[PDB]
Amino acid sequence: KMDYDFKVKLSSERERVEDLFEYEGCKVGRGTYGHVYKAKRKDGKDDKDYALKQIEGTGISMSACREIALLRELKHPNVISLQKVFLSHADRKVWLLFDYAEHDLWHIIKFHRASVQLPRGMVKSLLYQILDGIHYLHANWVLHRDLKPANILVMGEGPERGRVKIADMGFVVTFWYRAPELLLGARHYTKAIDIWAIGCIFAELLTSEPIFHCRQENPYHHDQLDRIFNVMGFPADKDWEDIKKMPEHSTLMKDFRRNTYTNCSLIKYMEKHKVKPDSKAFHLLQKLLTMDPIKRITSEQAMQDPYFLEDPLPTSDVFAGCQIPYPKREFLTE
Amino acid sequence: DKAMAGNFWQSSHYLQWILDKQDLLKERQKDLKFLSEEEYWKLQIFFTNVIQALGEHLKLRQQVIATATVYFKRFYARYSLKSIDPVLMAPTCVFLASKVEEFGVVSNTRLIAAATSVLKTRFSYAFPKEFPYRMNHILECEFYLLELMDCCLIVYHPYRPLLQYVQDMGQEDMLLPLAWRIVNDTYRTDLCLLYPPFMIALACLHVACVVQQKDARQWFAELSVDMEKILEIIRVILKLYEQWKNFDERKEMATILSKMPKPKPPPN
Ligand SMILES: Cc1ccc(-n2nc(C(C)(C)C)cc2NC(=O)NCCCCCO)cc1
Repeated sequence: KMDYDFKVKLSSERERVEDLFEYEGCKVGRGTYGHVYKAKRKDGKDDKDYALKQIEGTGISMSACREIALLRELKHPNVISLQKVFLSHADRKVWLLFDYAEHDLWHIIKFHRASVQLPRGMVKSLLYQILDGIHYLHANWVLHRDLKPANILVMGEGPERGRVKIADMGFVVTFWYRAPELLLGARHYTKAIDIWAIGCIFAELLTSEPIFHCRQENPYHHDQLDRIFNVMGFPADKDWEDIKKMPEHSTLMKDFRRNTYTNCSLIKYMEKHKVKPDSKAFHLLQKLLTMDPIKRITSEQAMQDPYFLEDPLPTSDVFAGCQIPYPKREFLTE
Repeated sequence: DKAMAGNFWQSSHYLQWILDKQDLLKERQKDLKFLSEEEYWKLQIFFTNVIQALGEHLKLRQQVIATATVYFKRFYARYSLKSIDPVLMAPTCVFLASKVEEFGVVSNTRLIAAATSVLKTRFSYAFPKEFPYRMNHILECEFYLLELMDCCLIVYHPYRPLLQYVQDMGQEDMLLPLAWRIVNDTYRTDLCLLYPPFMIALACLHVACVVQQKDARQWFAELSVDMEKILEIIRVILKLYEQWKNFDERKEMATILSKMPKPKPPPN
């Protein structure tokens, strides 16, 4: 029982995604969260690109509900922004309109790793903007829970050239950005967990390879911990007193010996990749990559590090007026 | 703490869903051809009670029931009662709010049995016929509800600021129980559409102080707030208890529900 004049009125006024946007054969991302298209407006008021996401599933799932709920409230230059929500009544599909970001750190790092490492002005500007976006989210009690290069988008040409946008693209799963407490069975996500991942991204931006890279092997992941201990060393009791309280601590003790990693340290790792241990960059990295989560600095504290007062200062445009050498997004077809 | 806790002043609640009283009353004139002003507020009370009982049967926290109650009000603030049957809208609001507040998806059999079981046992004086809607009607109605609300799902309520104010007073054990029920009672009115949650909280705390005869004049005077707006809210709360006294819900509601404007069906 629904009034007819009400139904037809809304149906008449309702904007359908297919009527407003051109997107057939322009798919740029596919994954666990659904499909992403590069879209143009049919009624040509602008020639700007748009990211158009079709949510995987139908109706209003917990995933759709959570995405809509949050992004409808969030507003920050360094966080990806939702423009419109389209509810298709025919098929019960949910479409989301976002800003189109041409680049991201996954593709940017891969480009430089194919050589020419990343410019140092660019690394500082990237880290500052990432820290700025996460500080805003953490201030609003929003945790990311999956920070990695693929989720750090960067805008291409246009009015926001080179601005970082934090996103959550989904999924091909790696534990390279997962803090040790999660690997030892920590039950809950935390602000600290996000910071560790930012520390991993910063190490990767400096050296071009993932700091805790691991071959493809429950919460306990032995090989991923072994890699962290090869780089960082095995933690002393003094360095992390509450490691005992971790559910997997007894398994850690069964499988590992501290002796094994006696000549391992973050200093020794970063020296091999030509990053000086007395640089302000390294001293910042060390504070992000601290094993004990209560001994990691916060995003606000990281933003105030003297690193960002050293020459050169970070820029809004991460590319700093230089020609963007990185290629545009190729379309998918399946 | 909860997501977006300290963001009310940049929130969609504040920027879009704090309405002007005169626009609310202008849009209401459609329904006032059929119902009187009195009968219209009696319906507001009735459906507030229905959503409370649905929430209790499903064993959801008061925060979820409040969010669902706000969704319902927001809907009929803009549209007529004839547009969608409020017997369908009420359980749809609980279903949606339960997702937003992250308690989960209530199952199909469980939501429909709740609607059915609540109308039969707790509202048979108003509803002789059994709950006629199945889950496909809920899923459809959920799409219409999400559109009108402009996908504004996060809602701030007075319970959080009230709890902070009574802690500052250091009178948590004395005043909180009564002030809490008065905040529940405000959802029988339009106040959540017209005033920010912290202002409603102060007004409820004020009435609790008067009722329990605890002097807080100096505490209230020390606040930097528009005290004239707090008095507006108090008058509505005091008026609400006189409405309550004189309203026999169980004798009147069957006649009032039948006076609601009826949907136009398709031509066929
Ligand atoms: C289920 C779900 C999935 C994703 C999100 N979620 N969460 C965020 C943060 C604000 C936390 C960064 C961004 C998103 N979603 C997205 O960023 N979706 C894709 C944006 C496409 C832009 C391409 O130019 C939220 C909920």
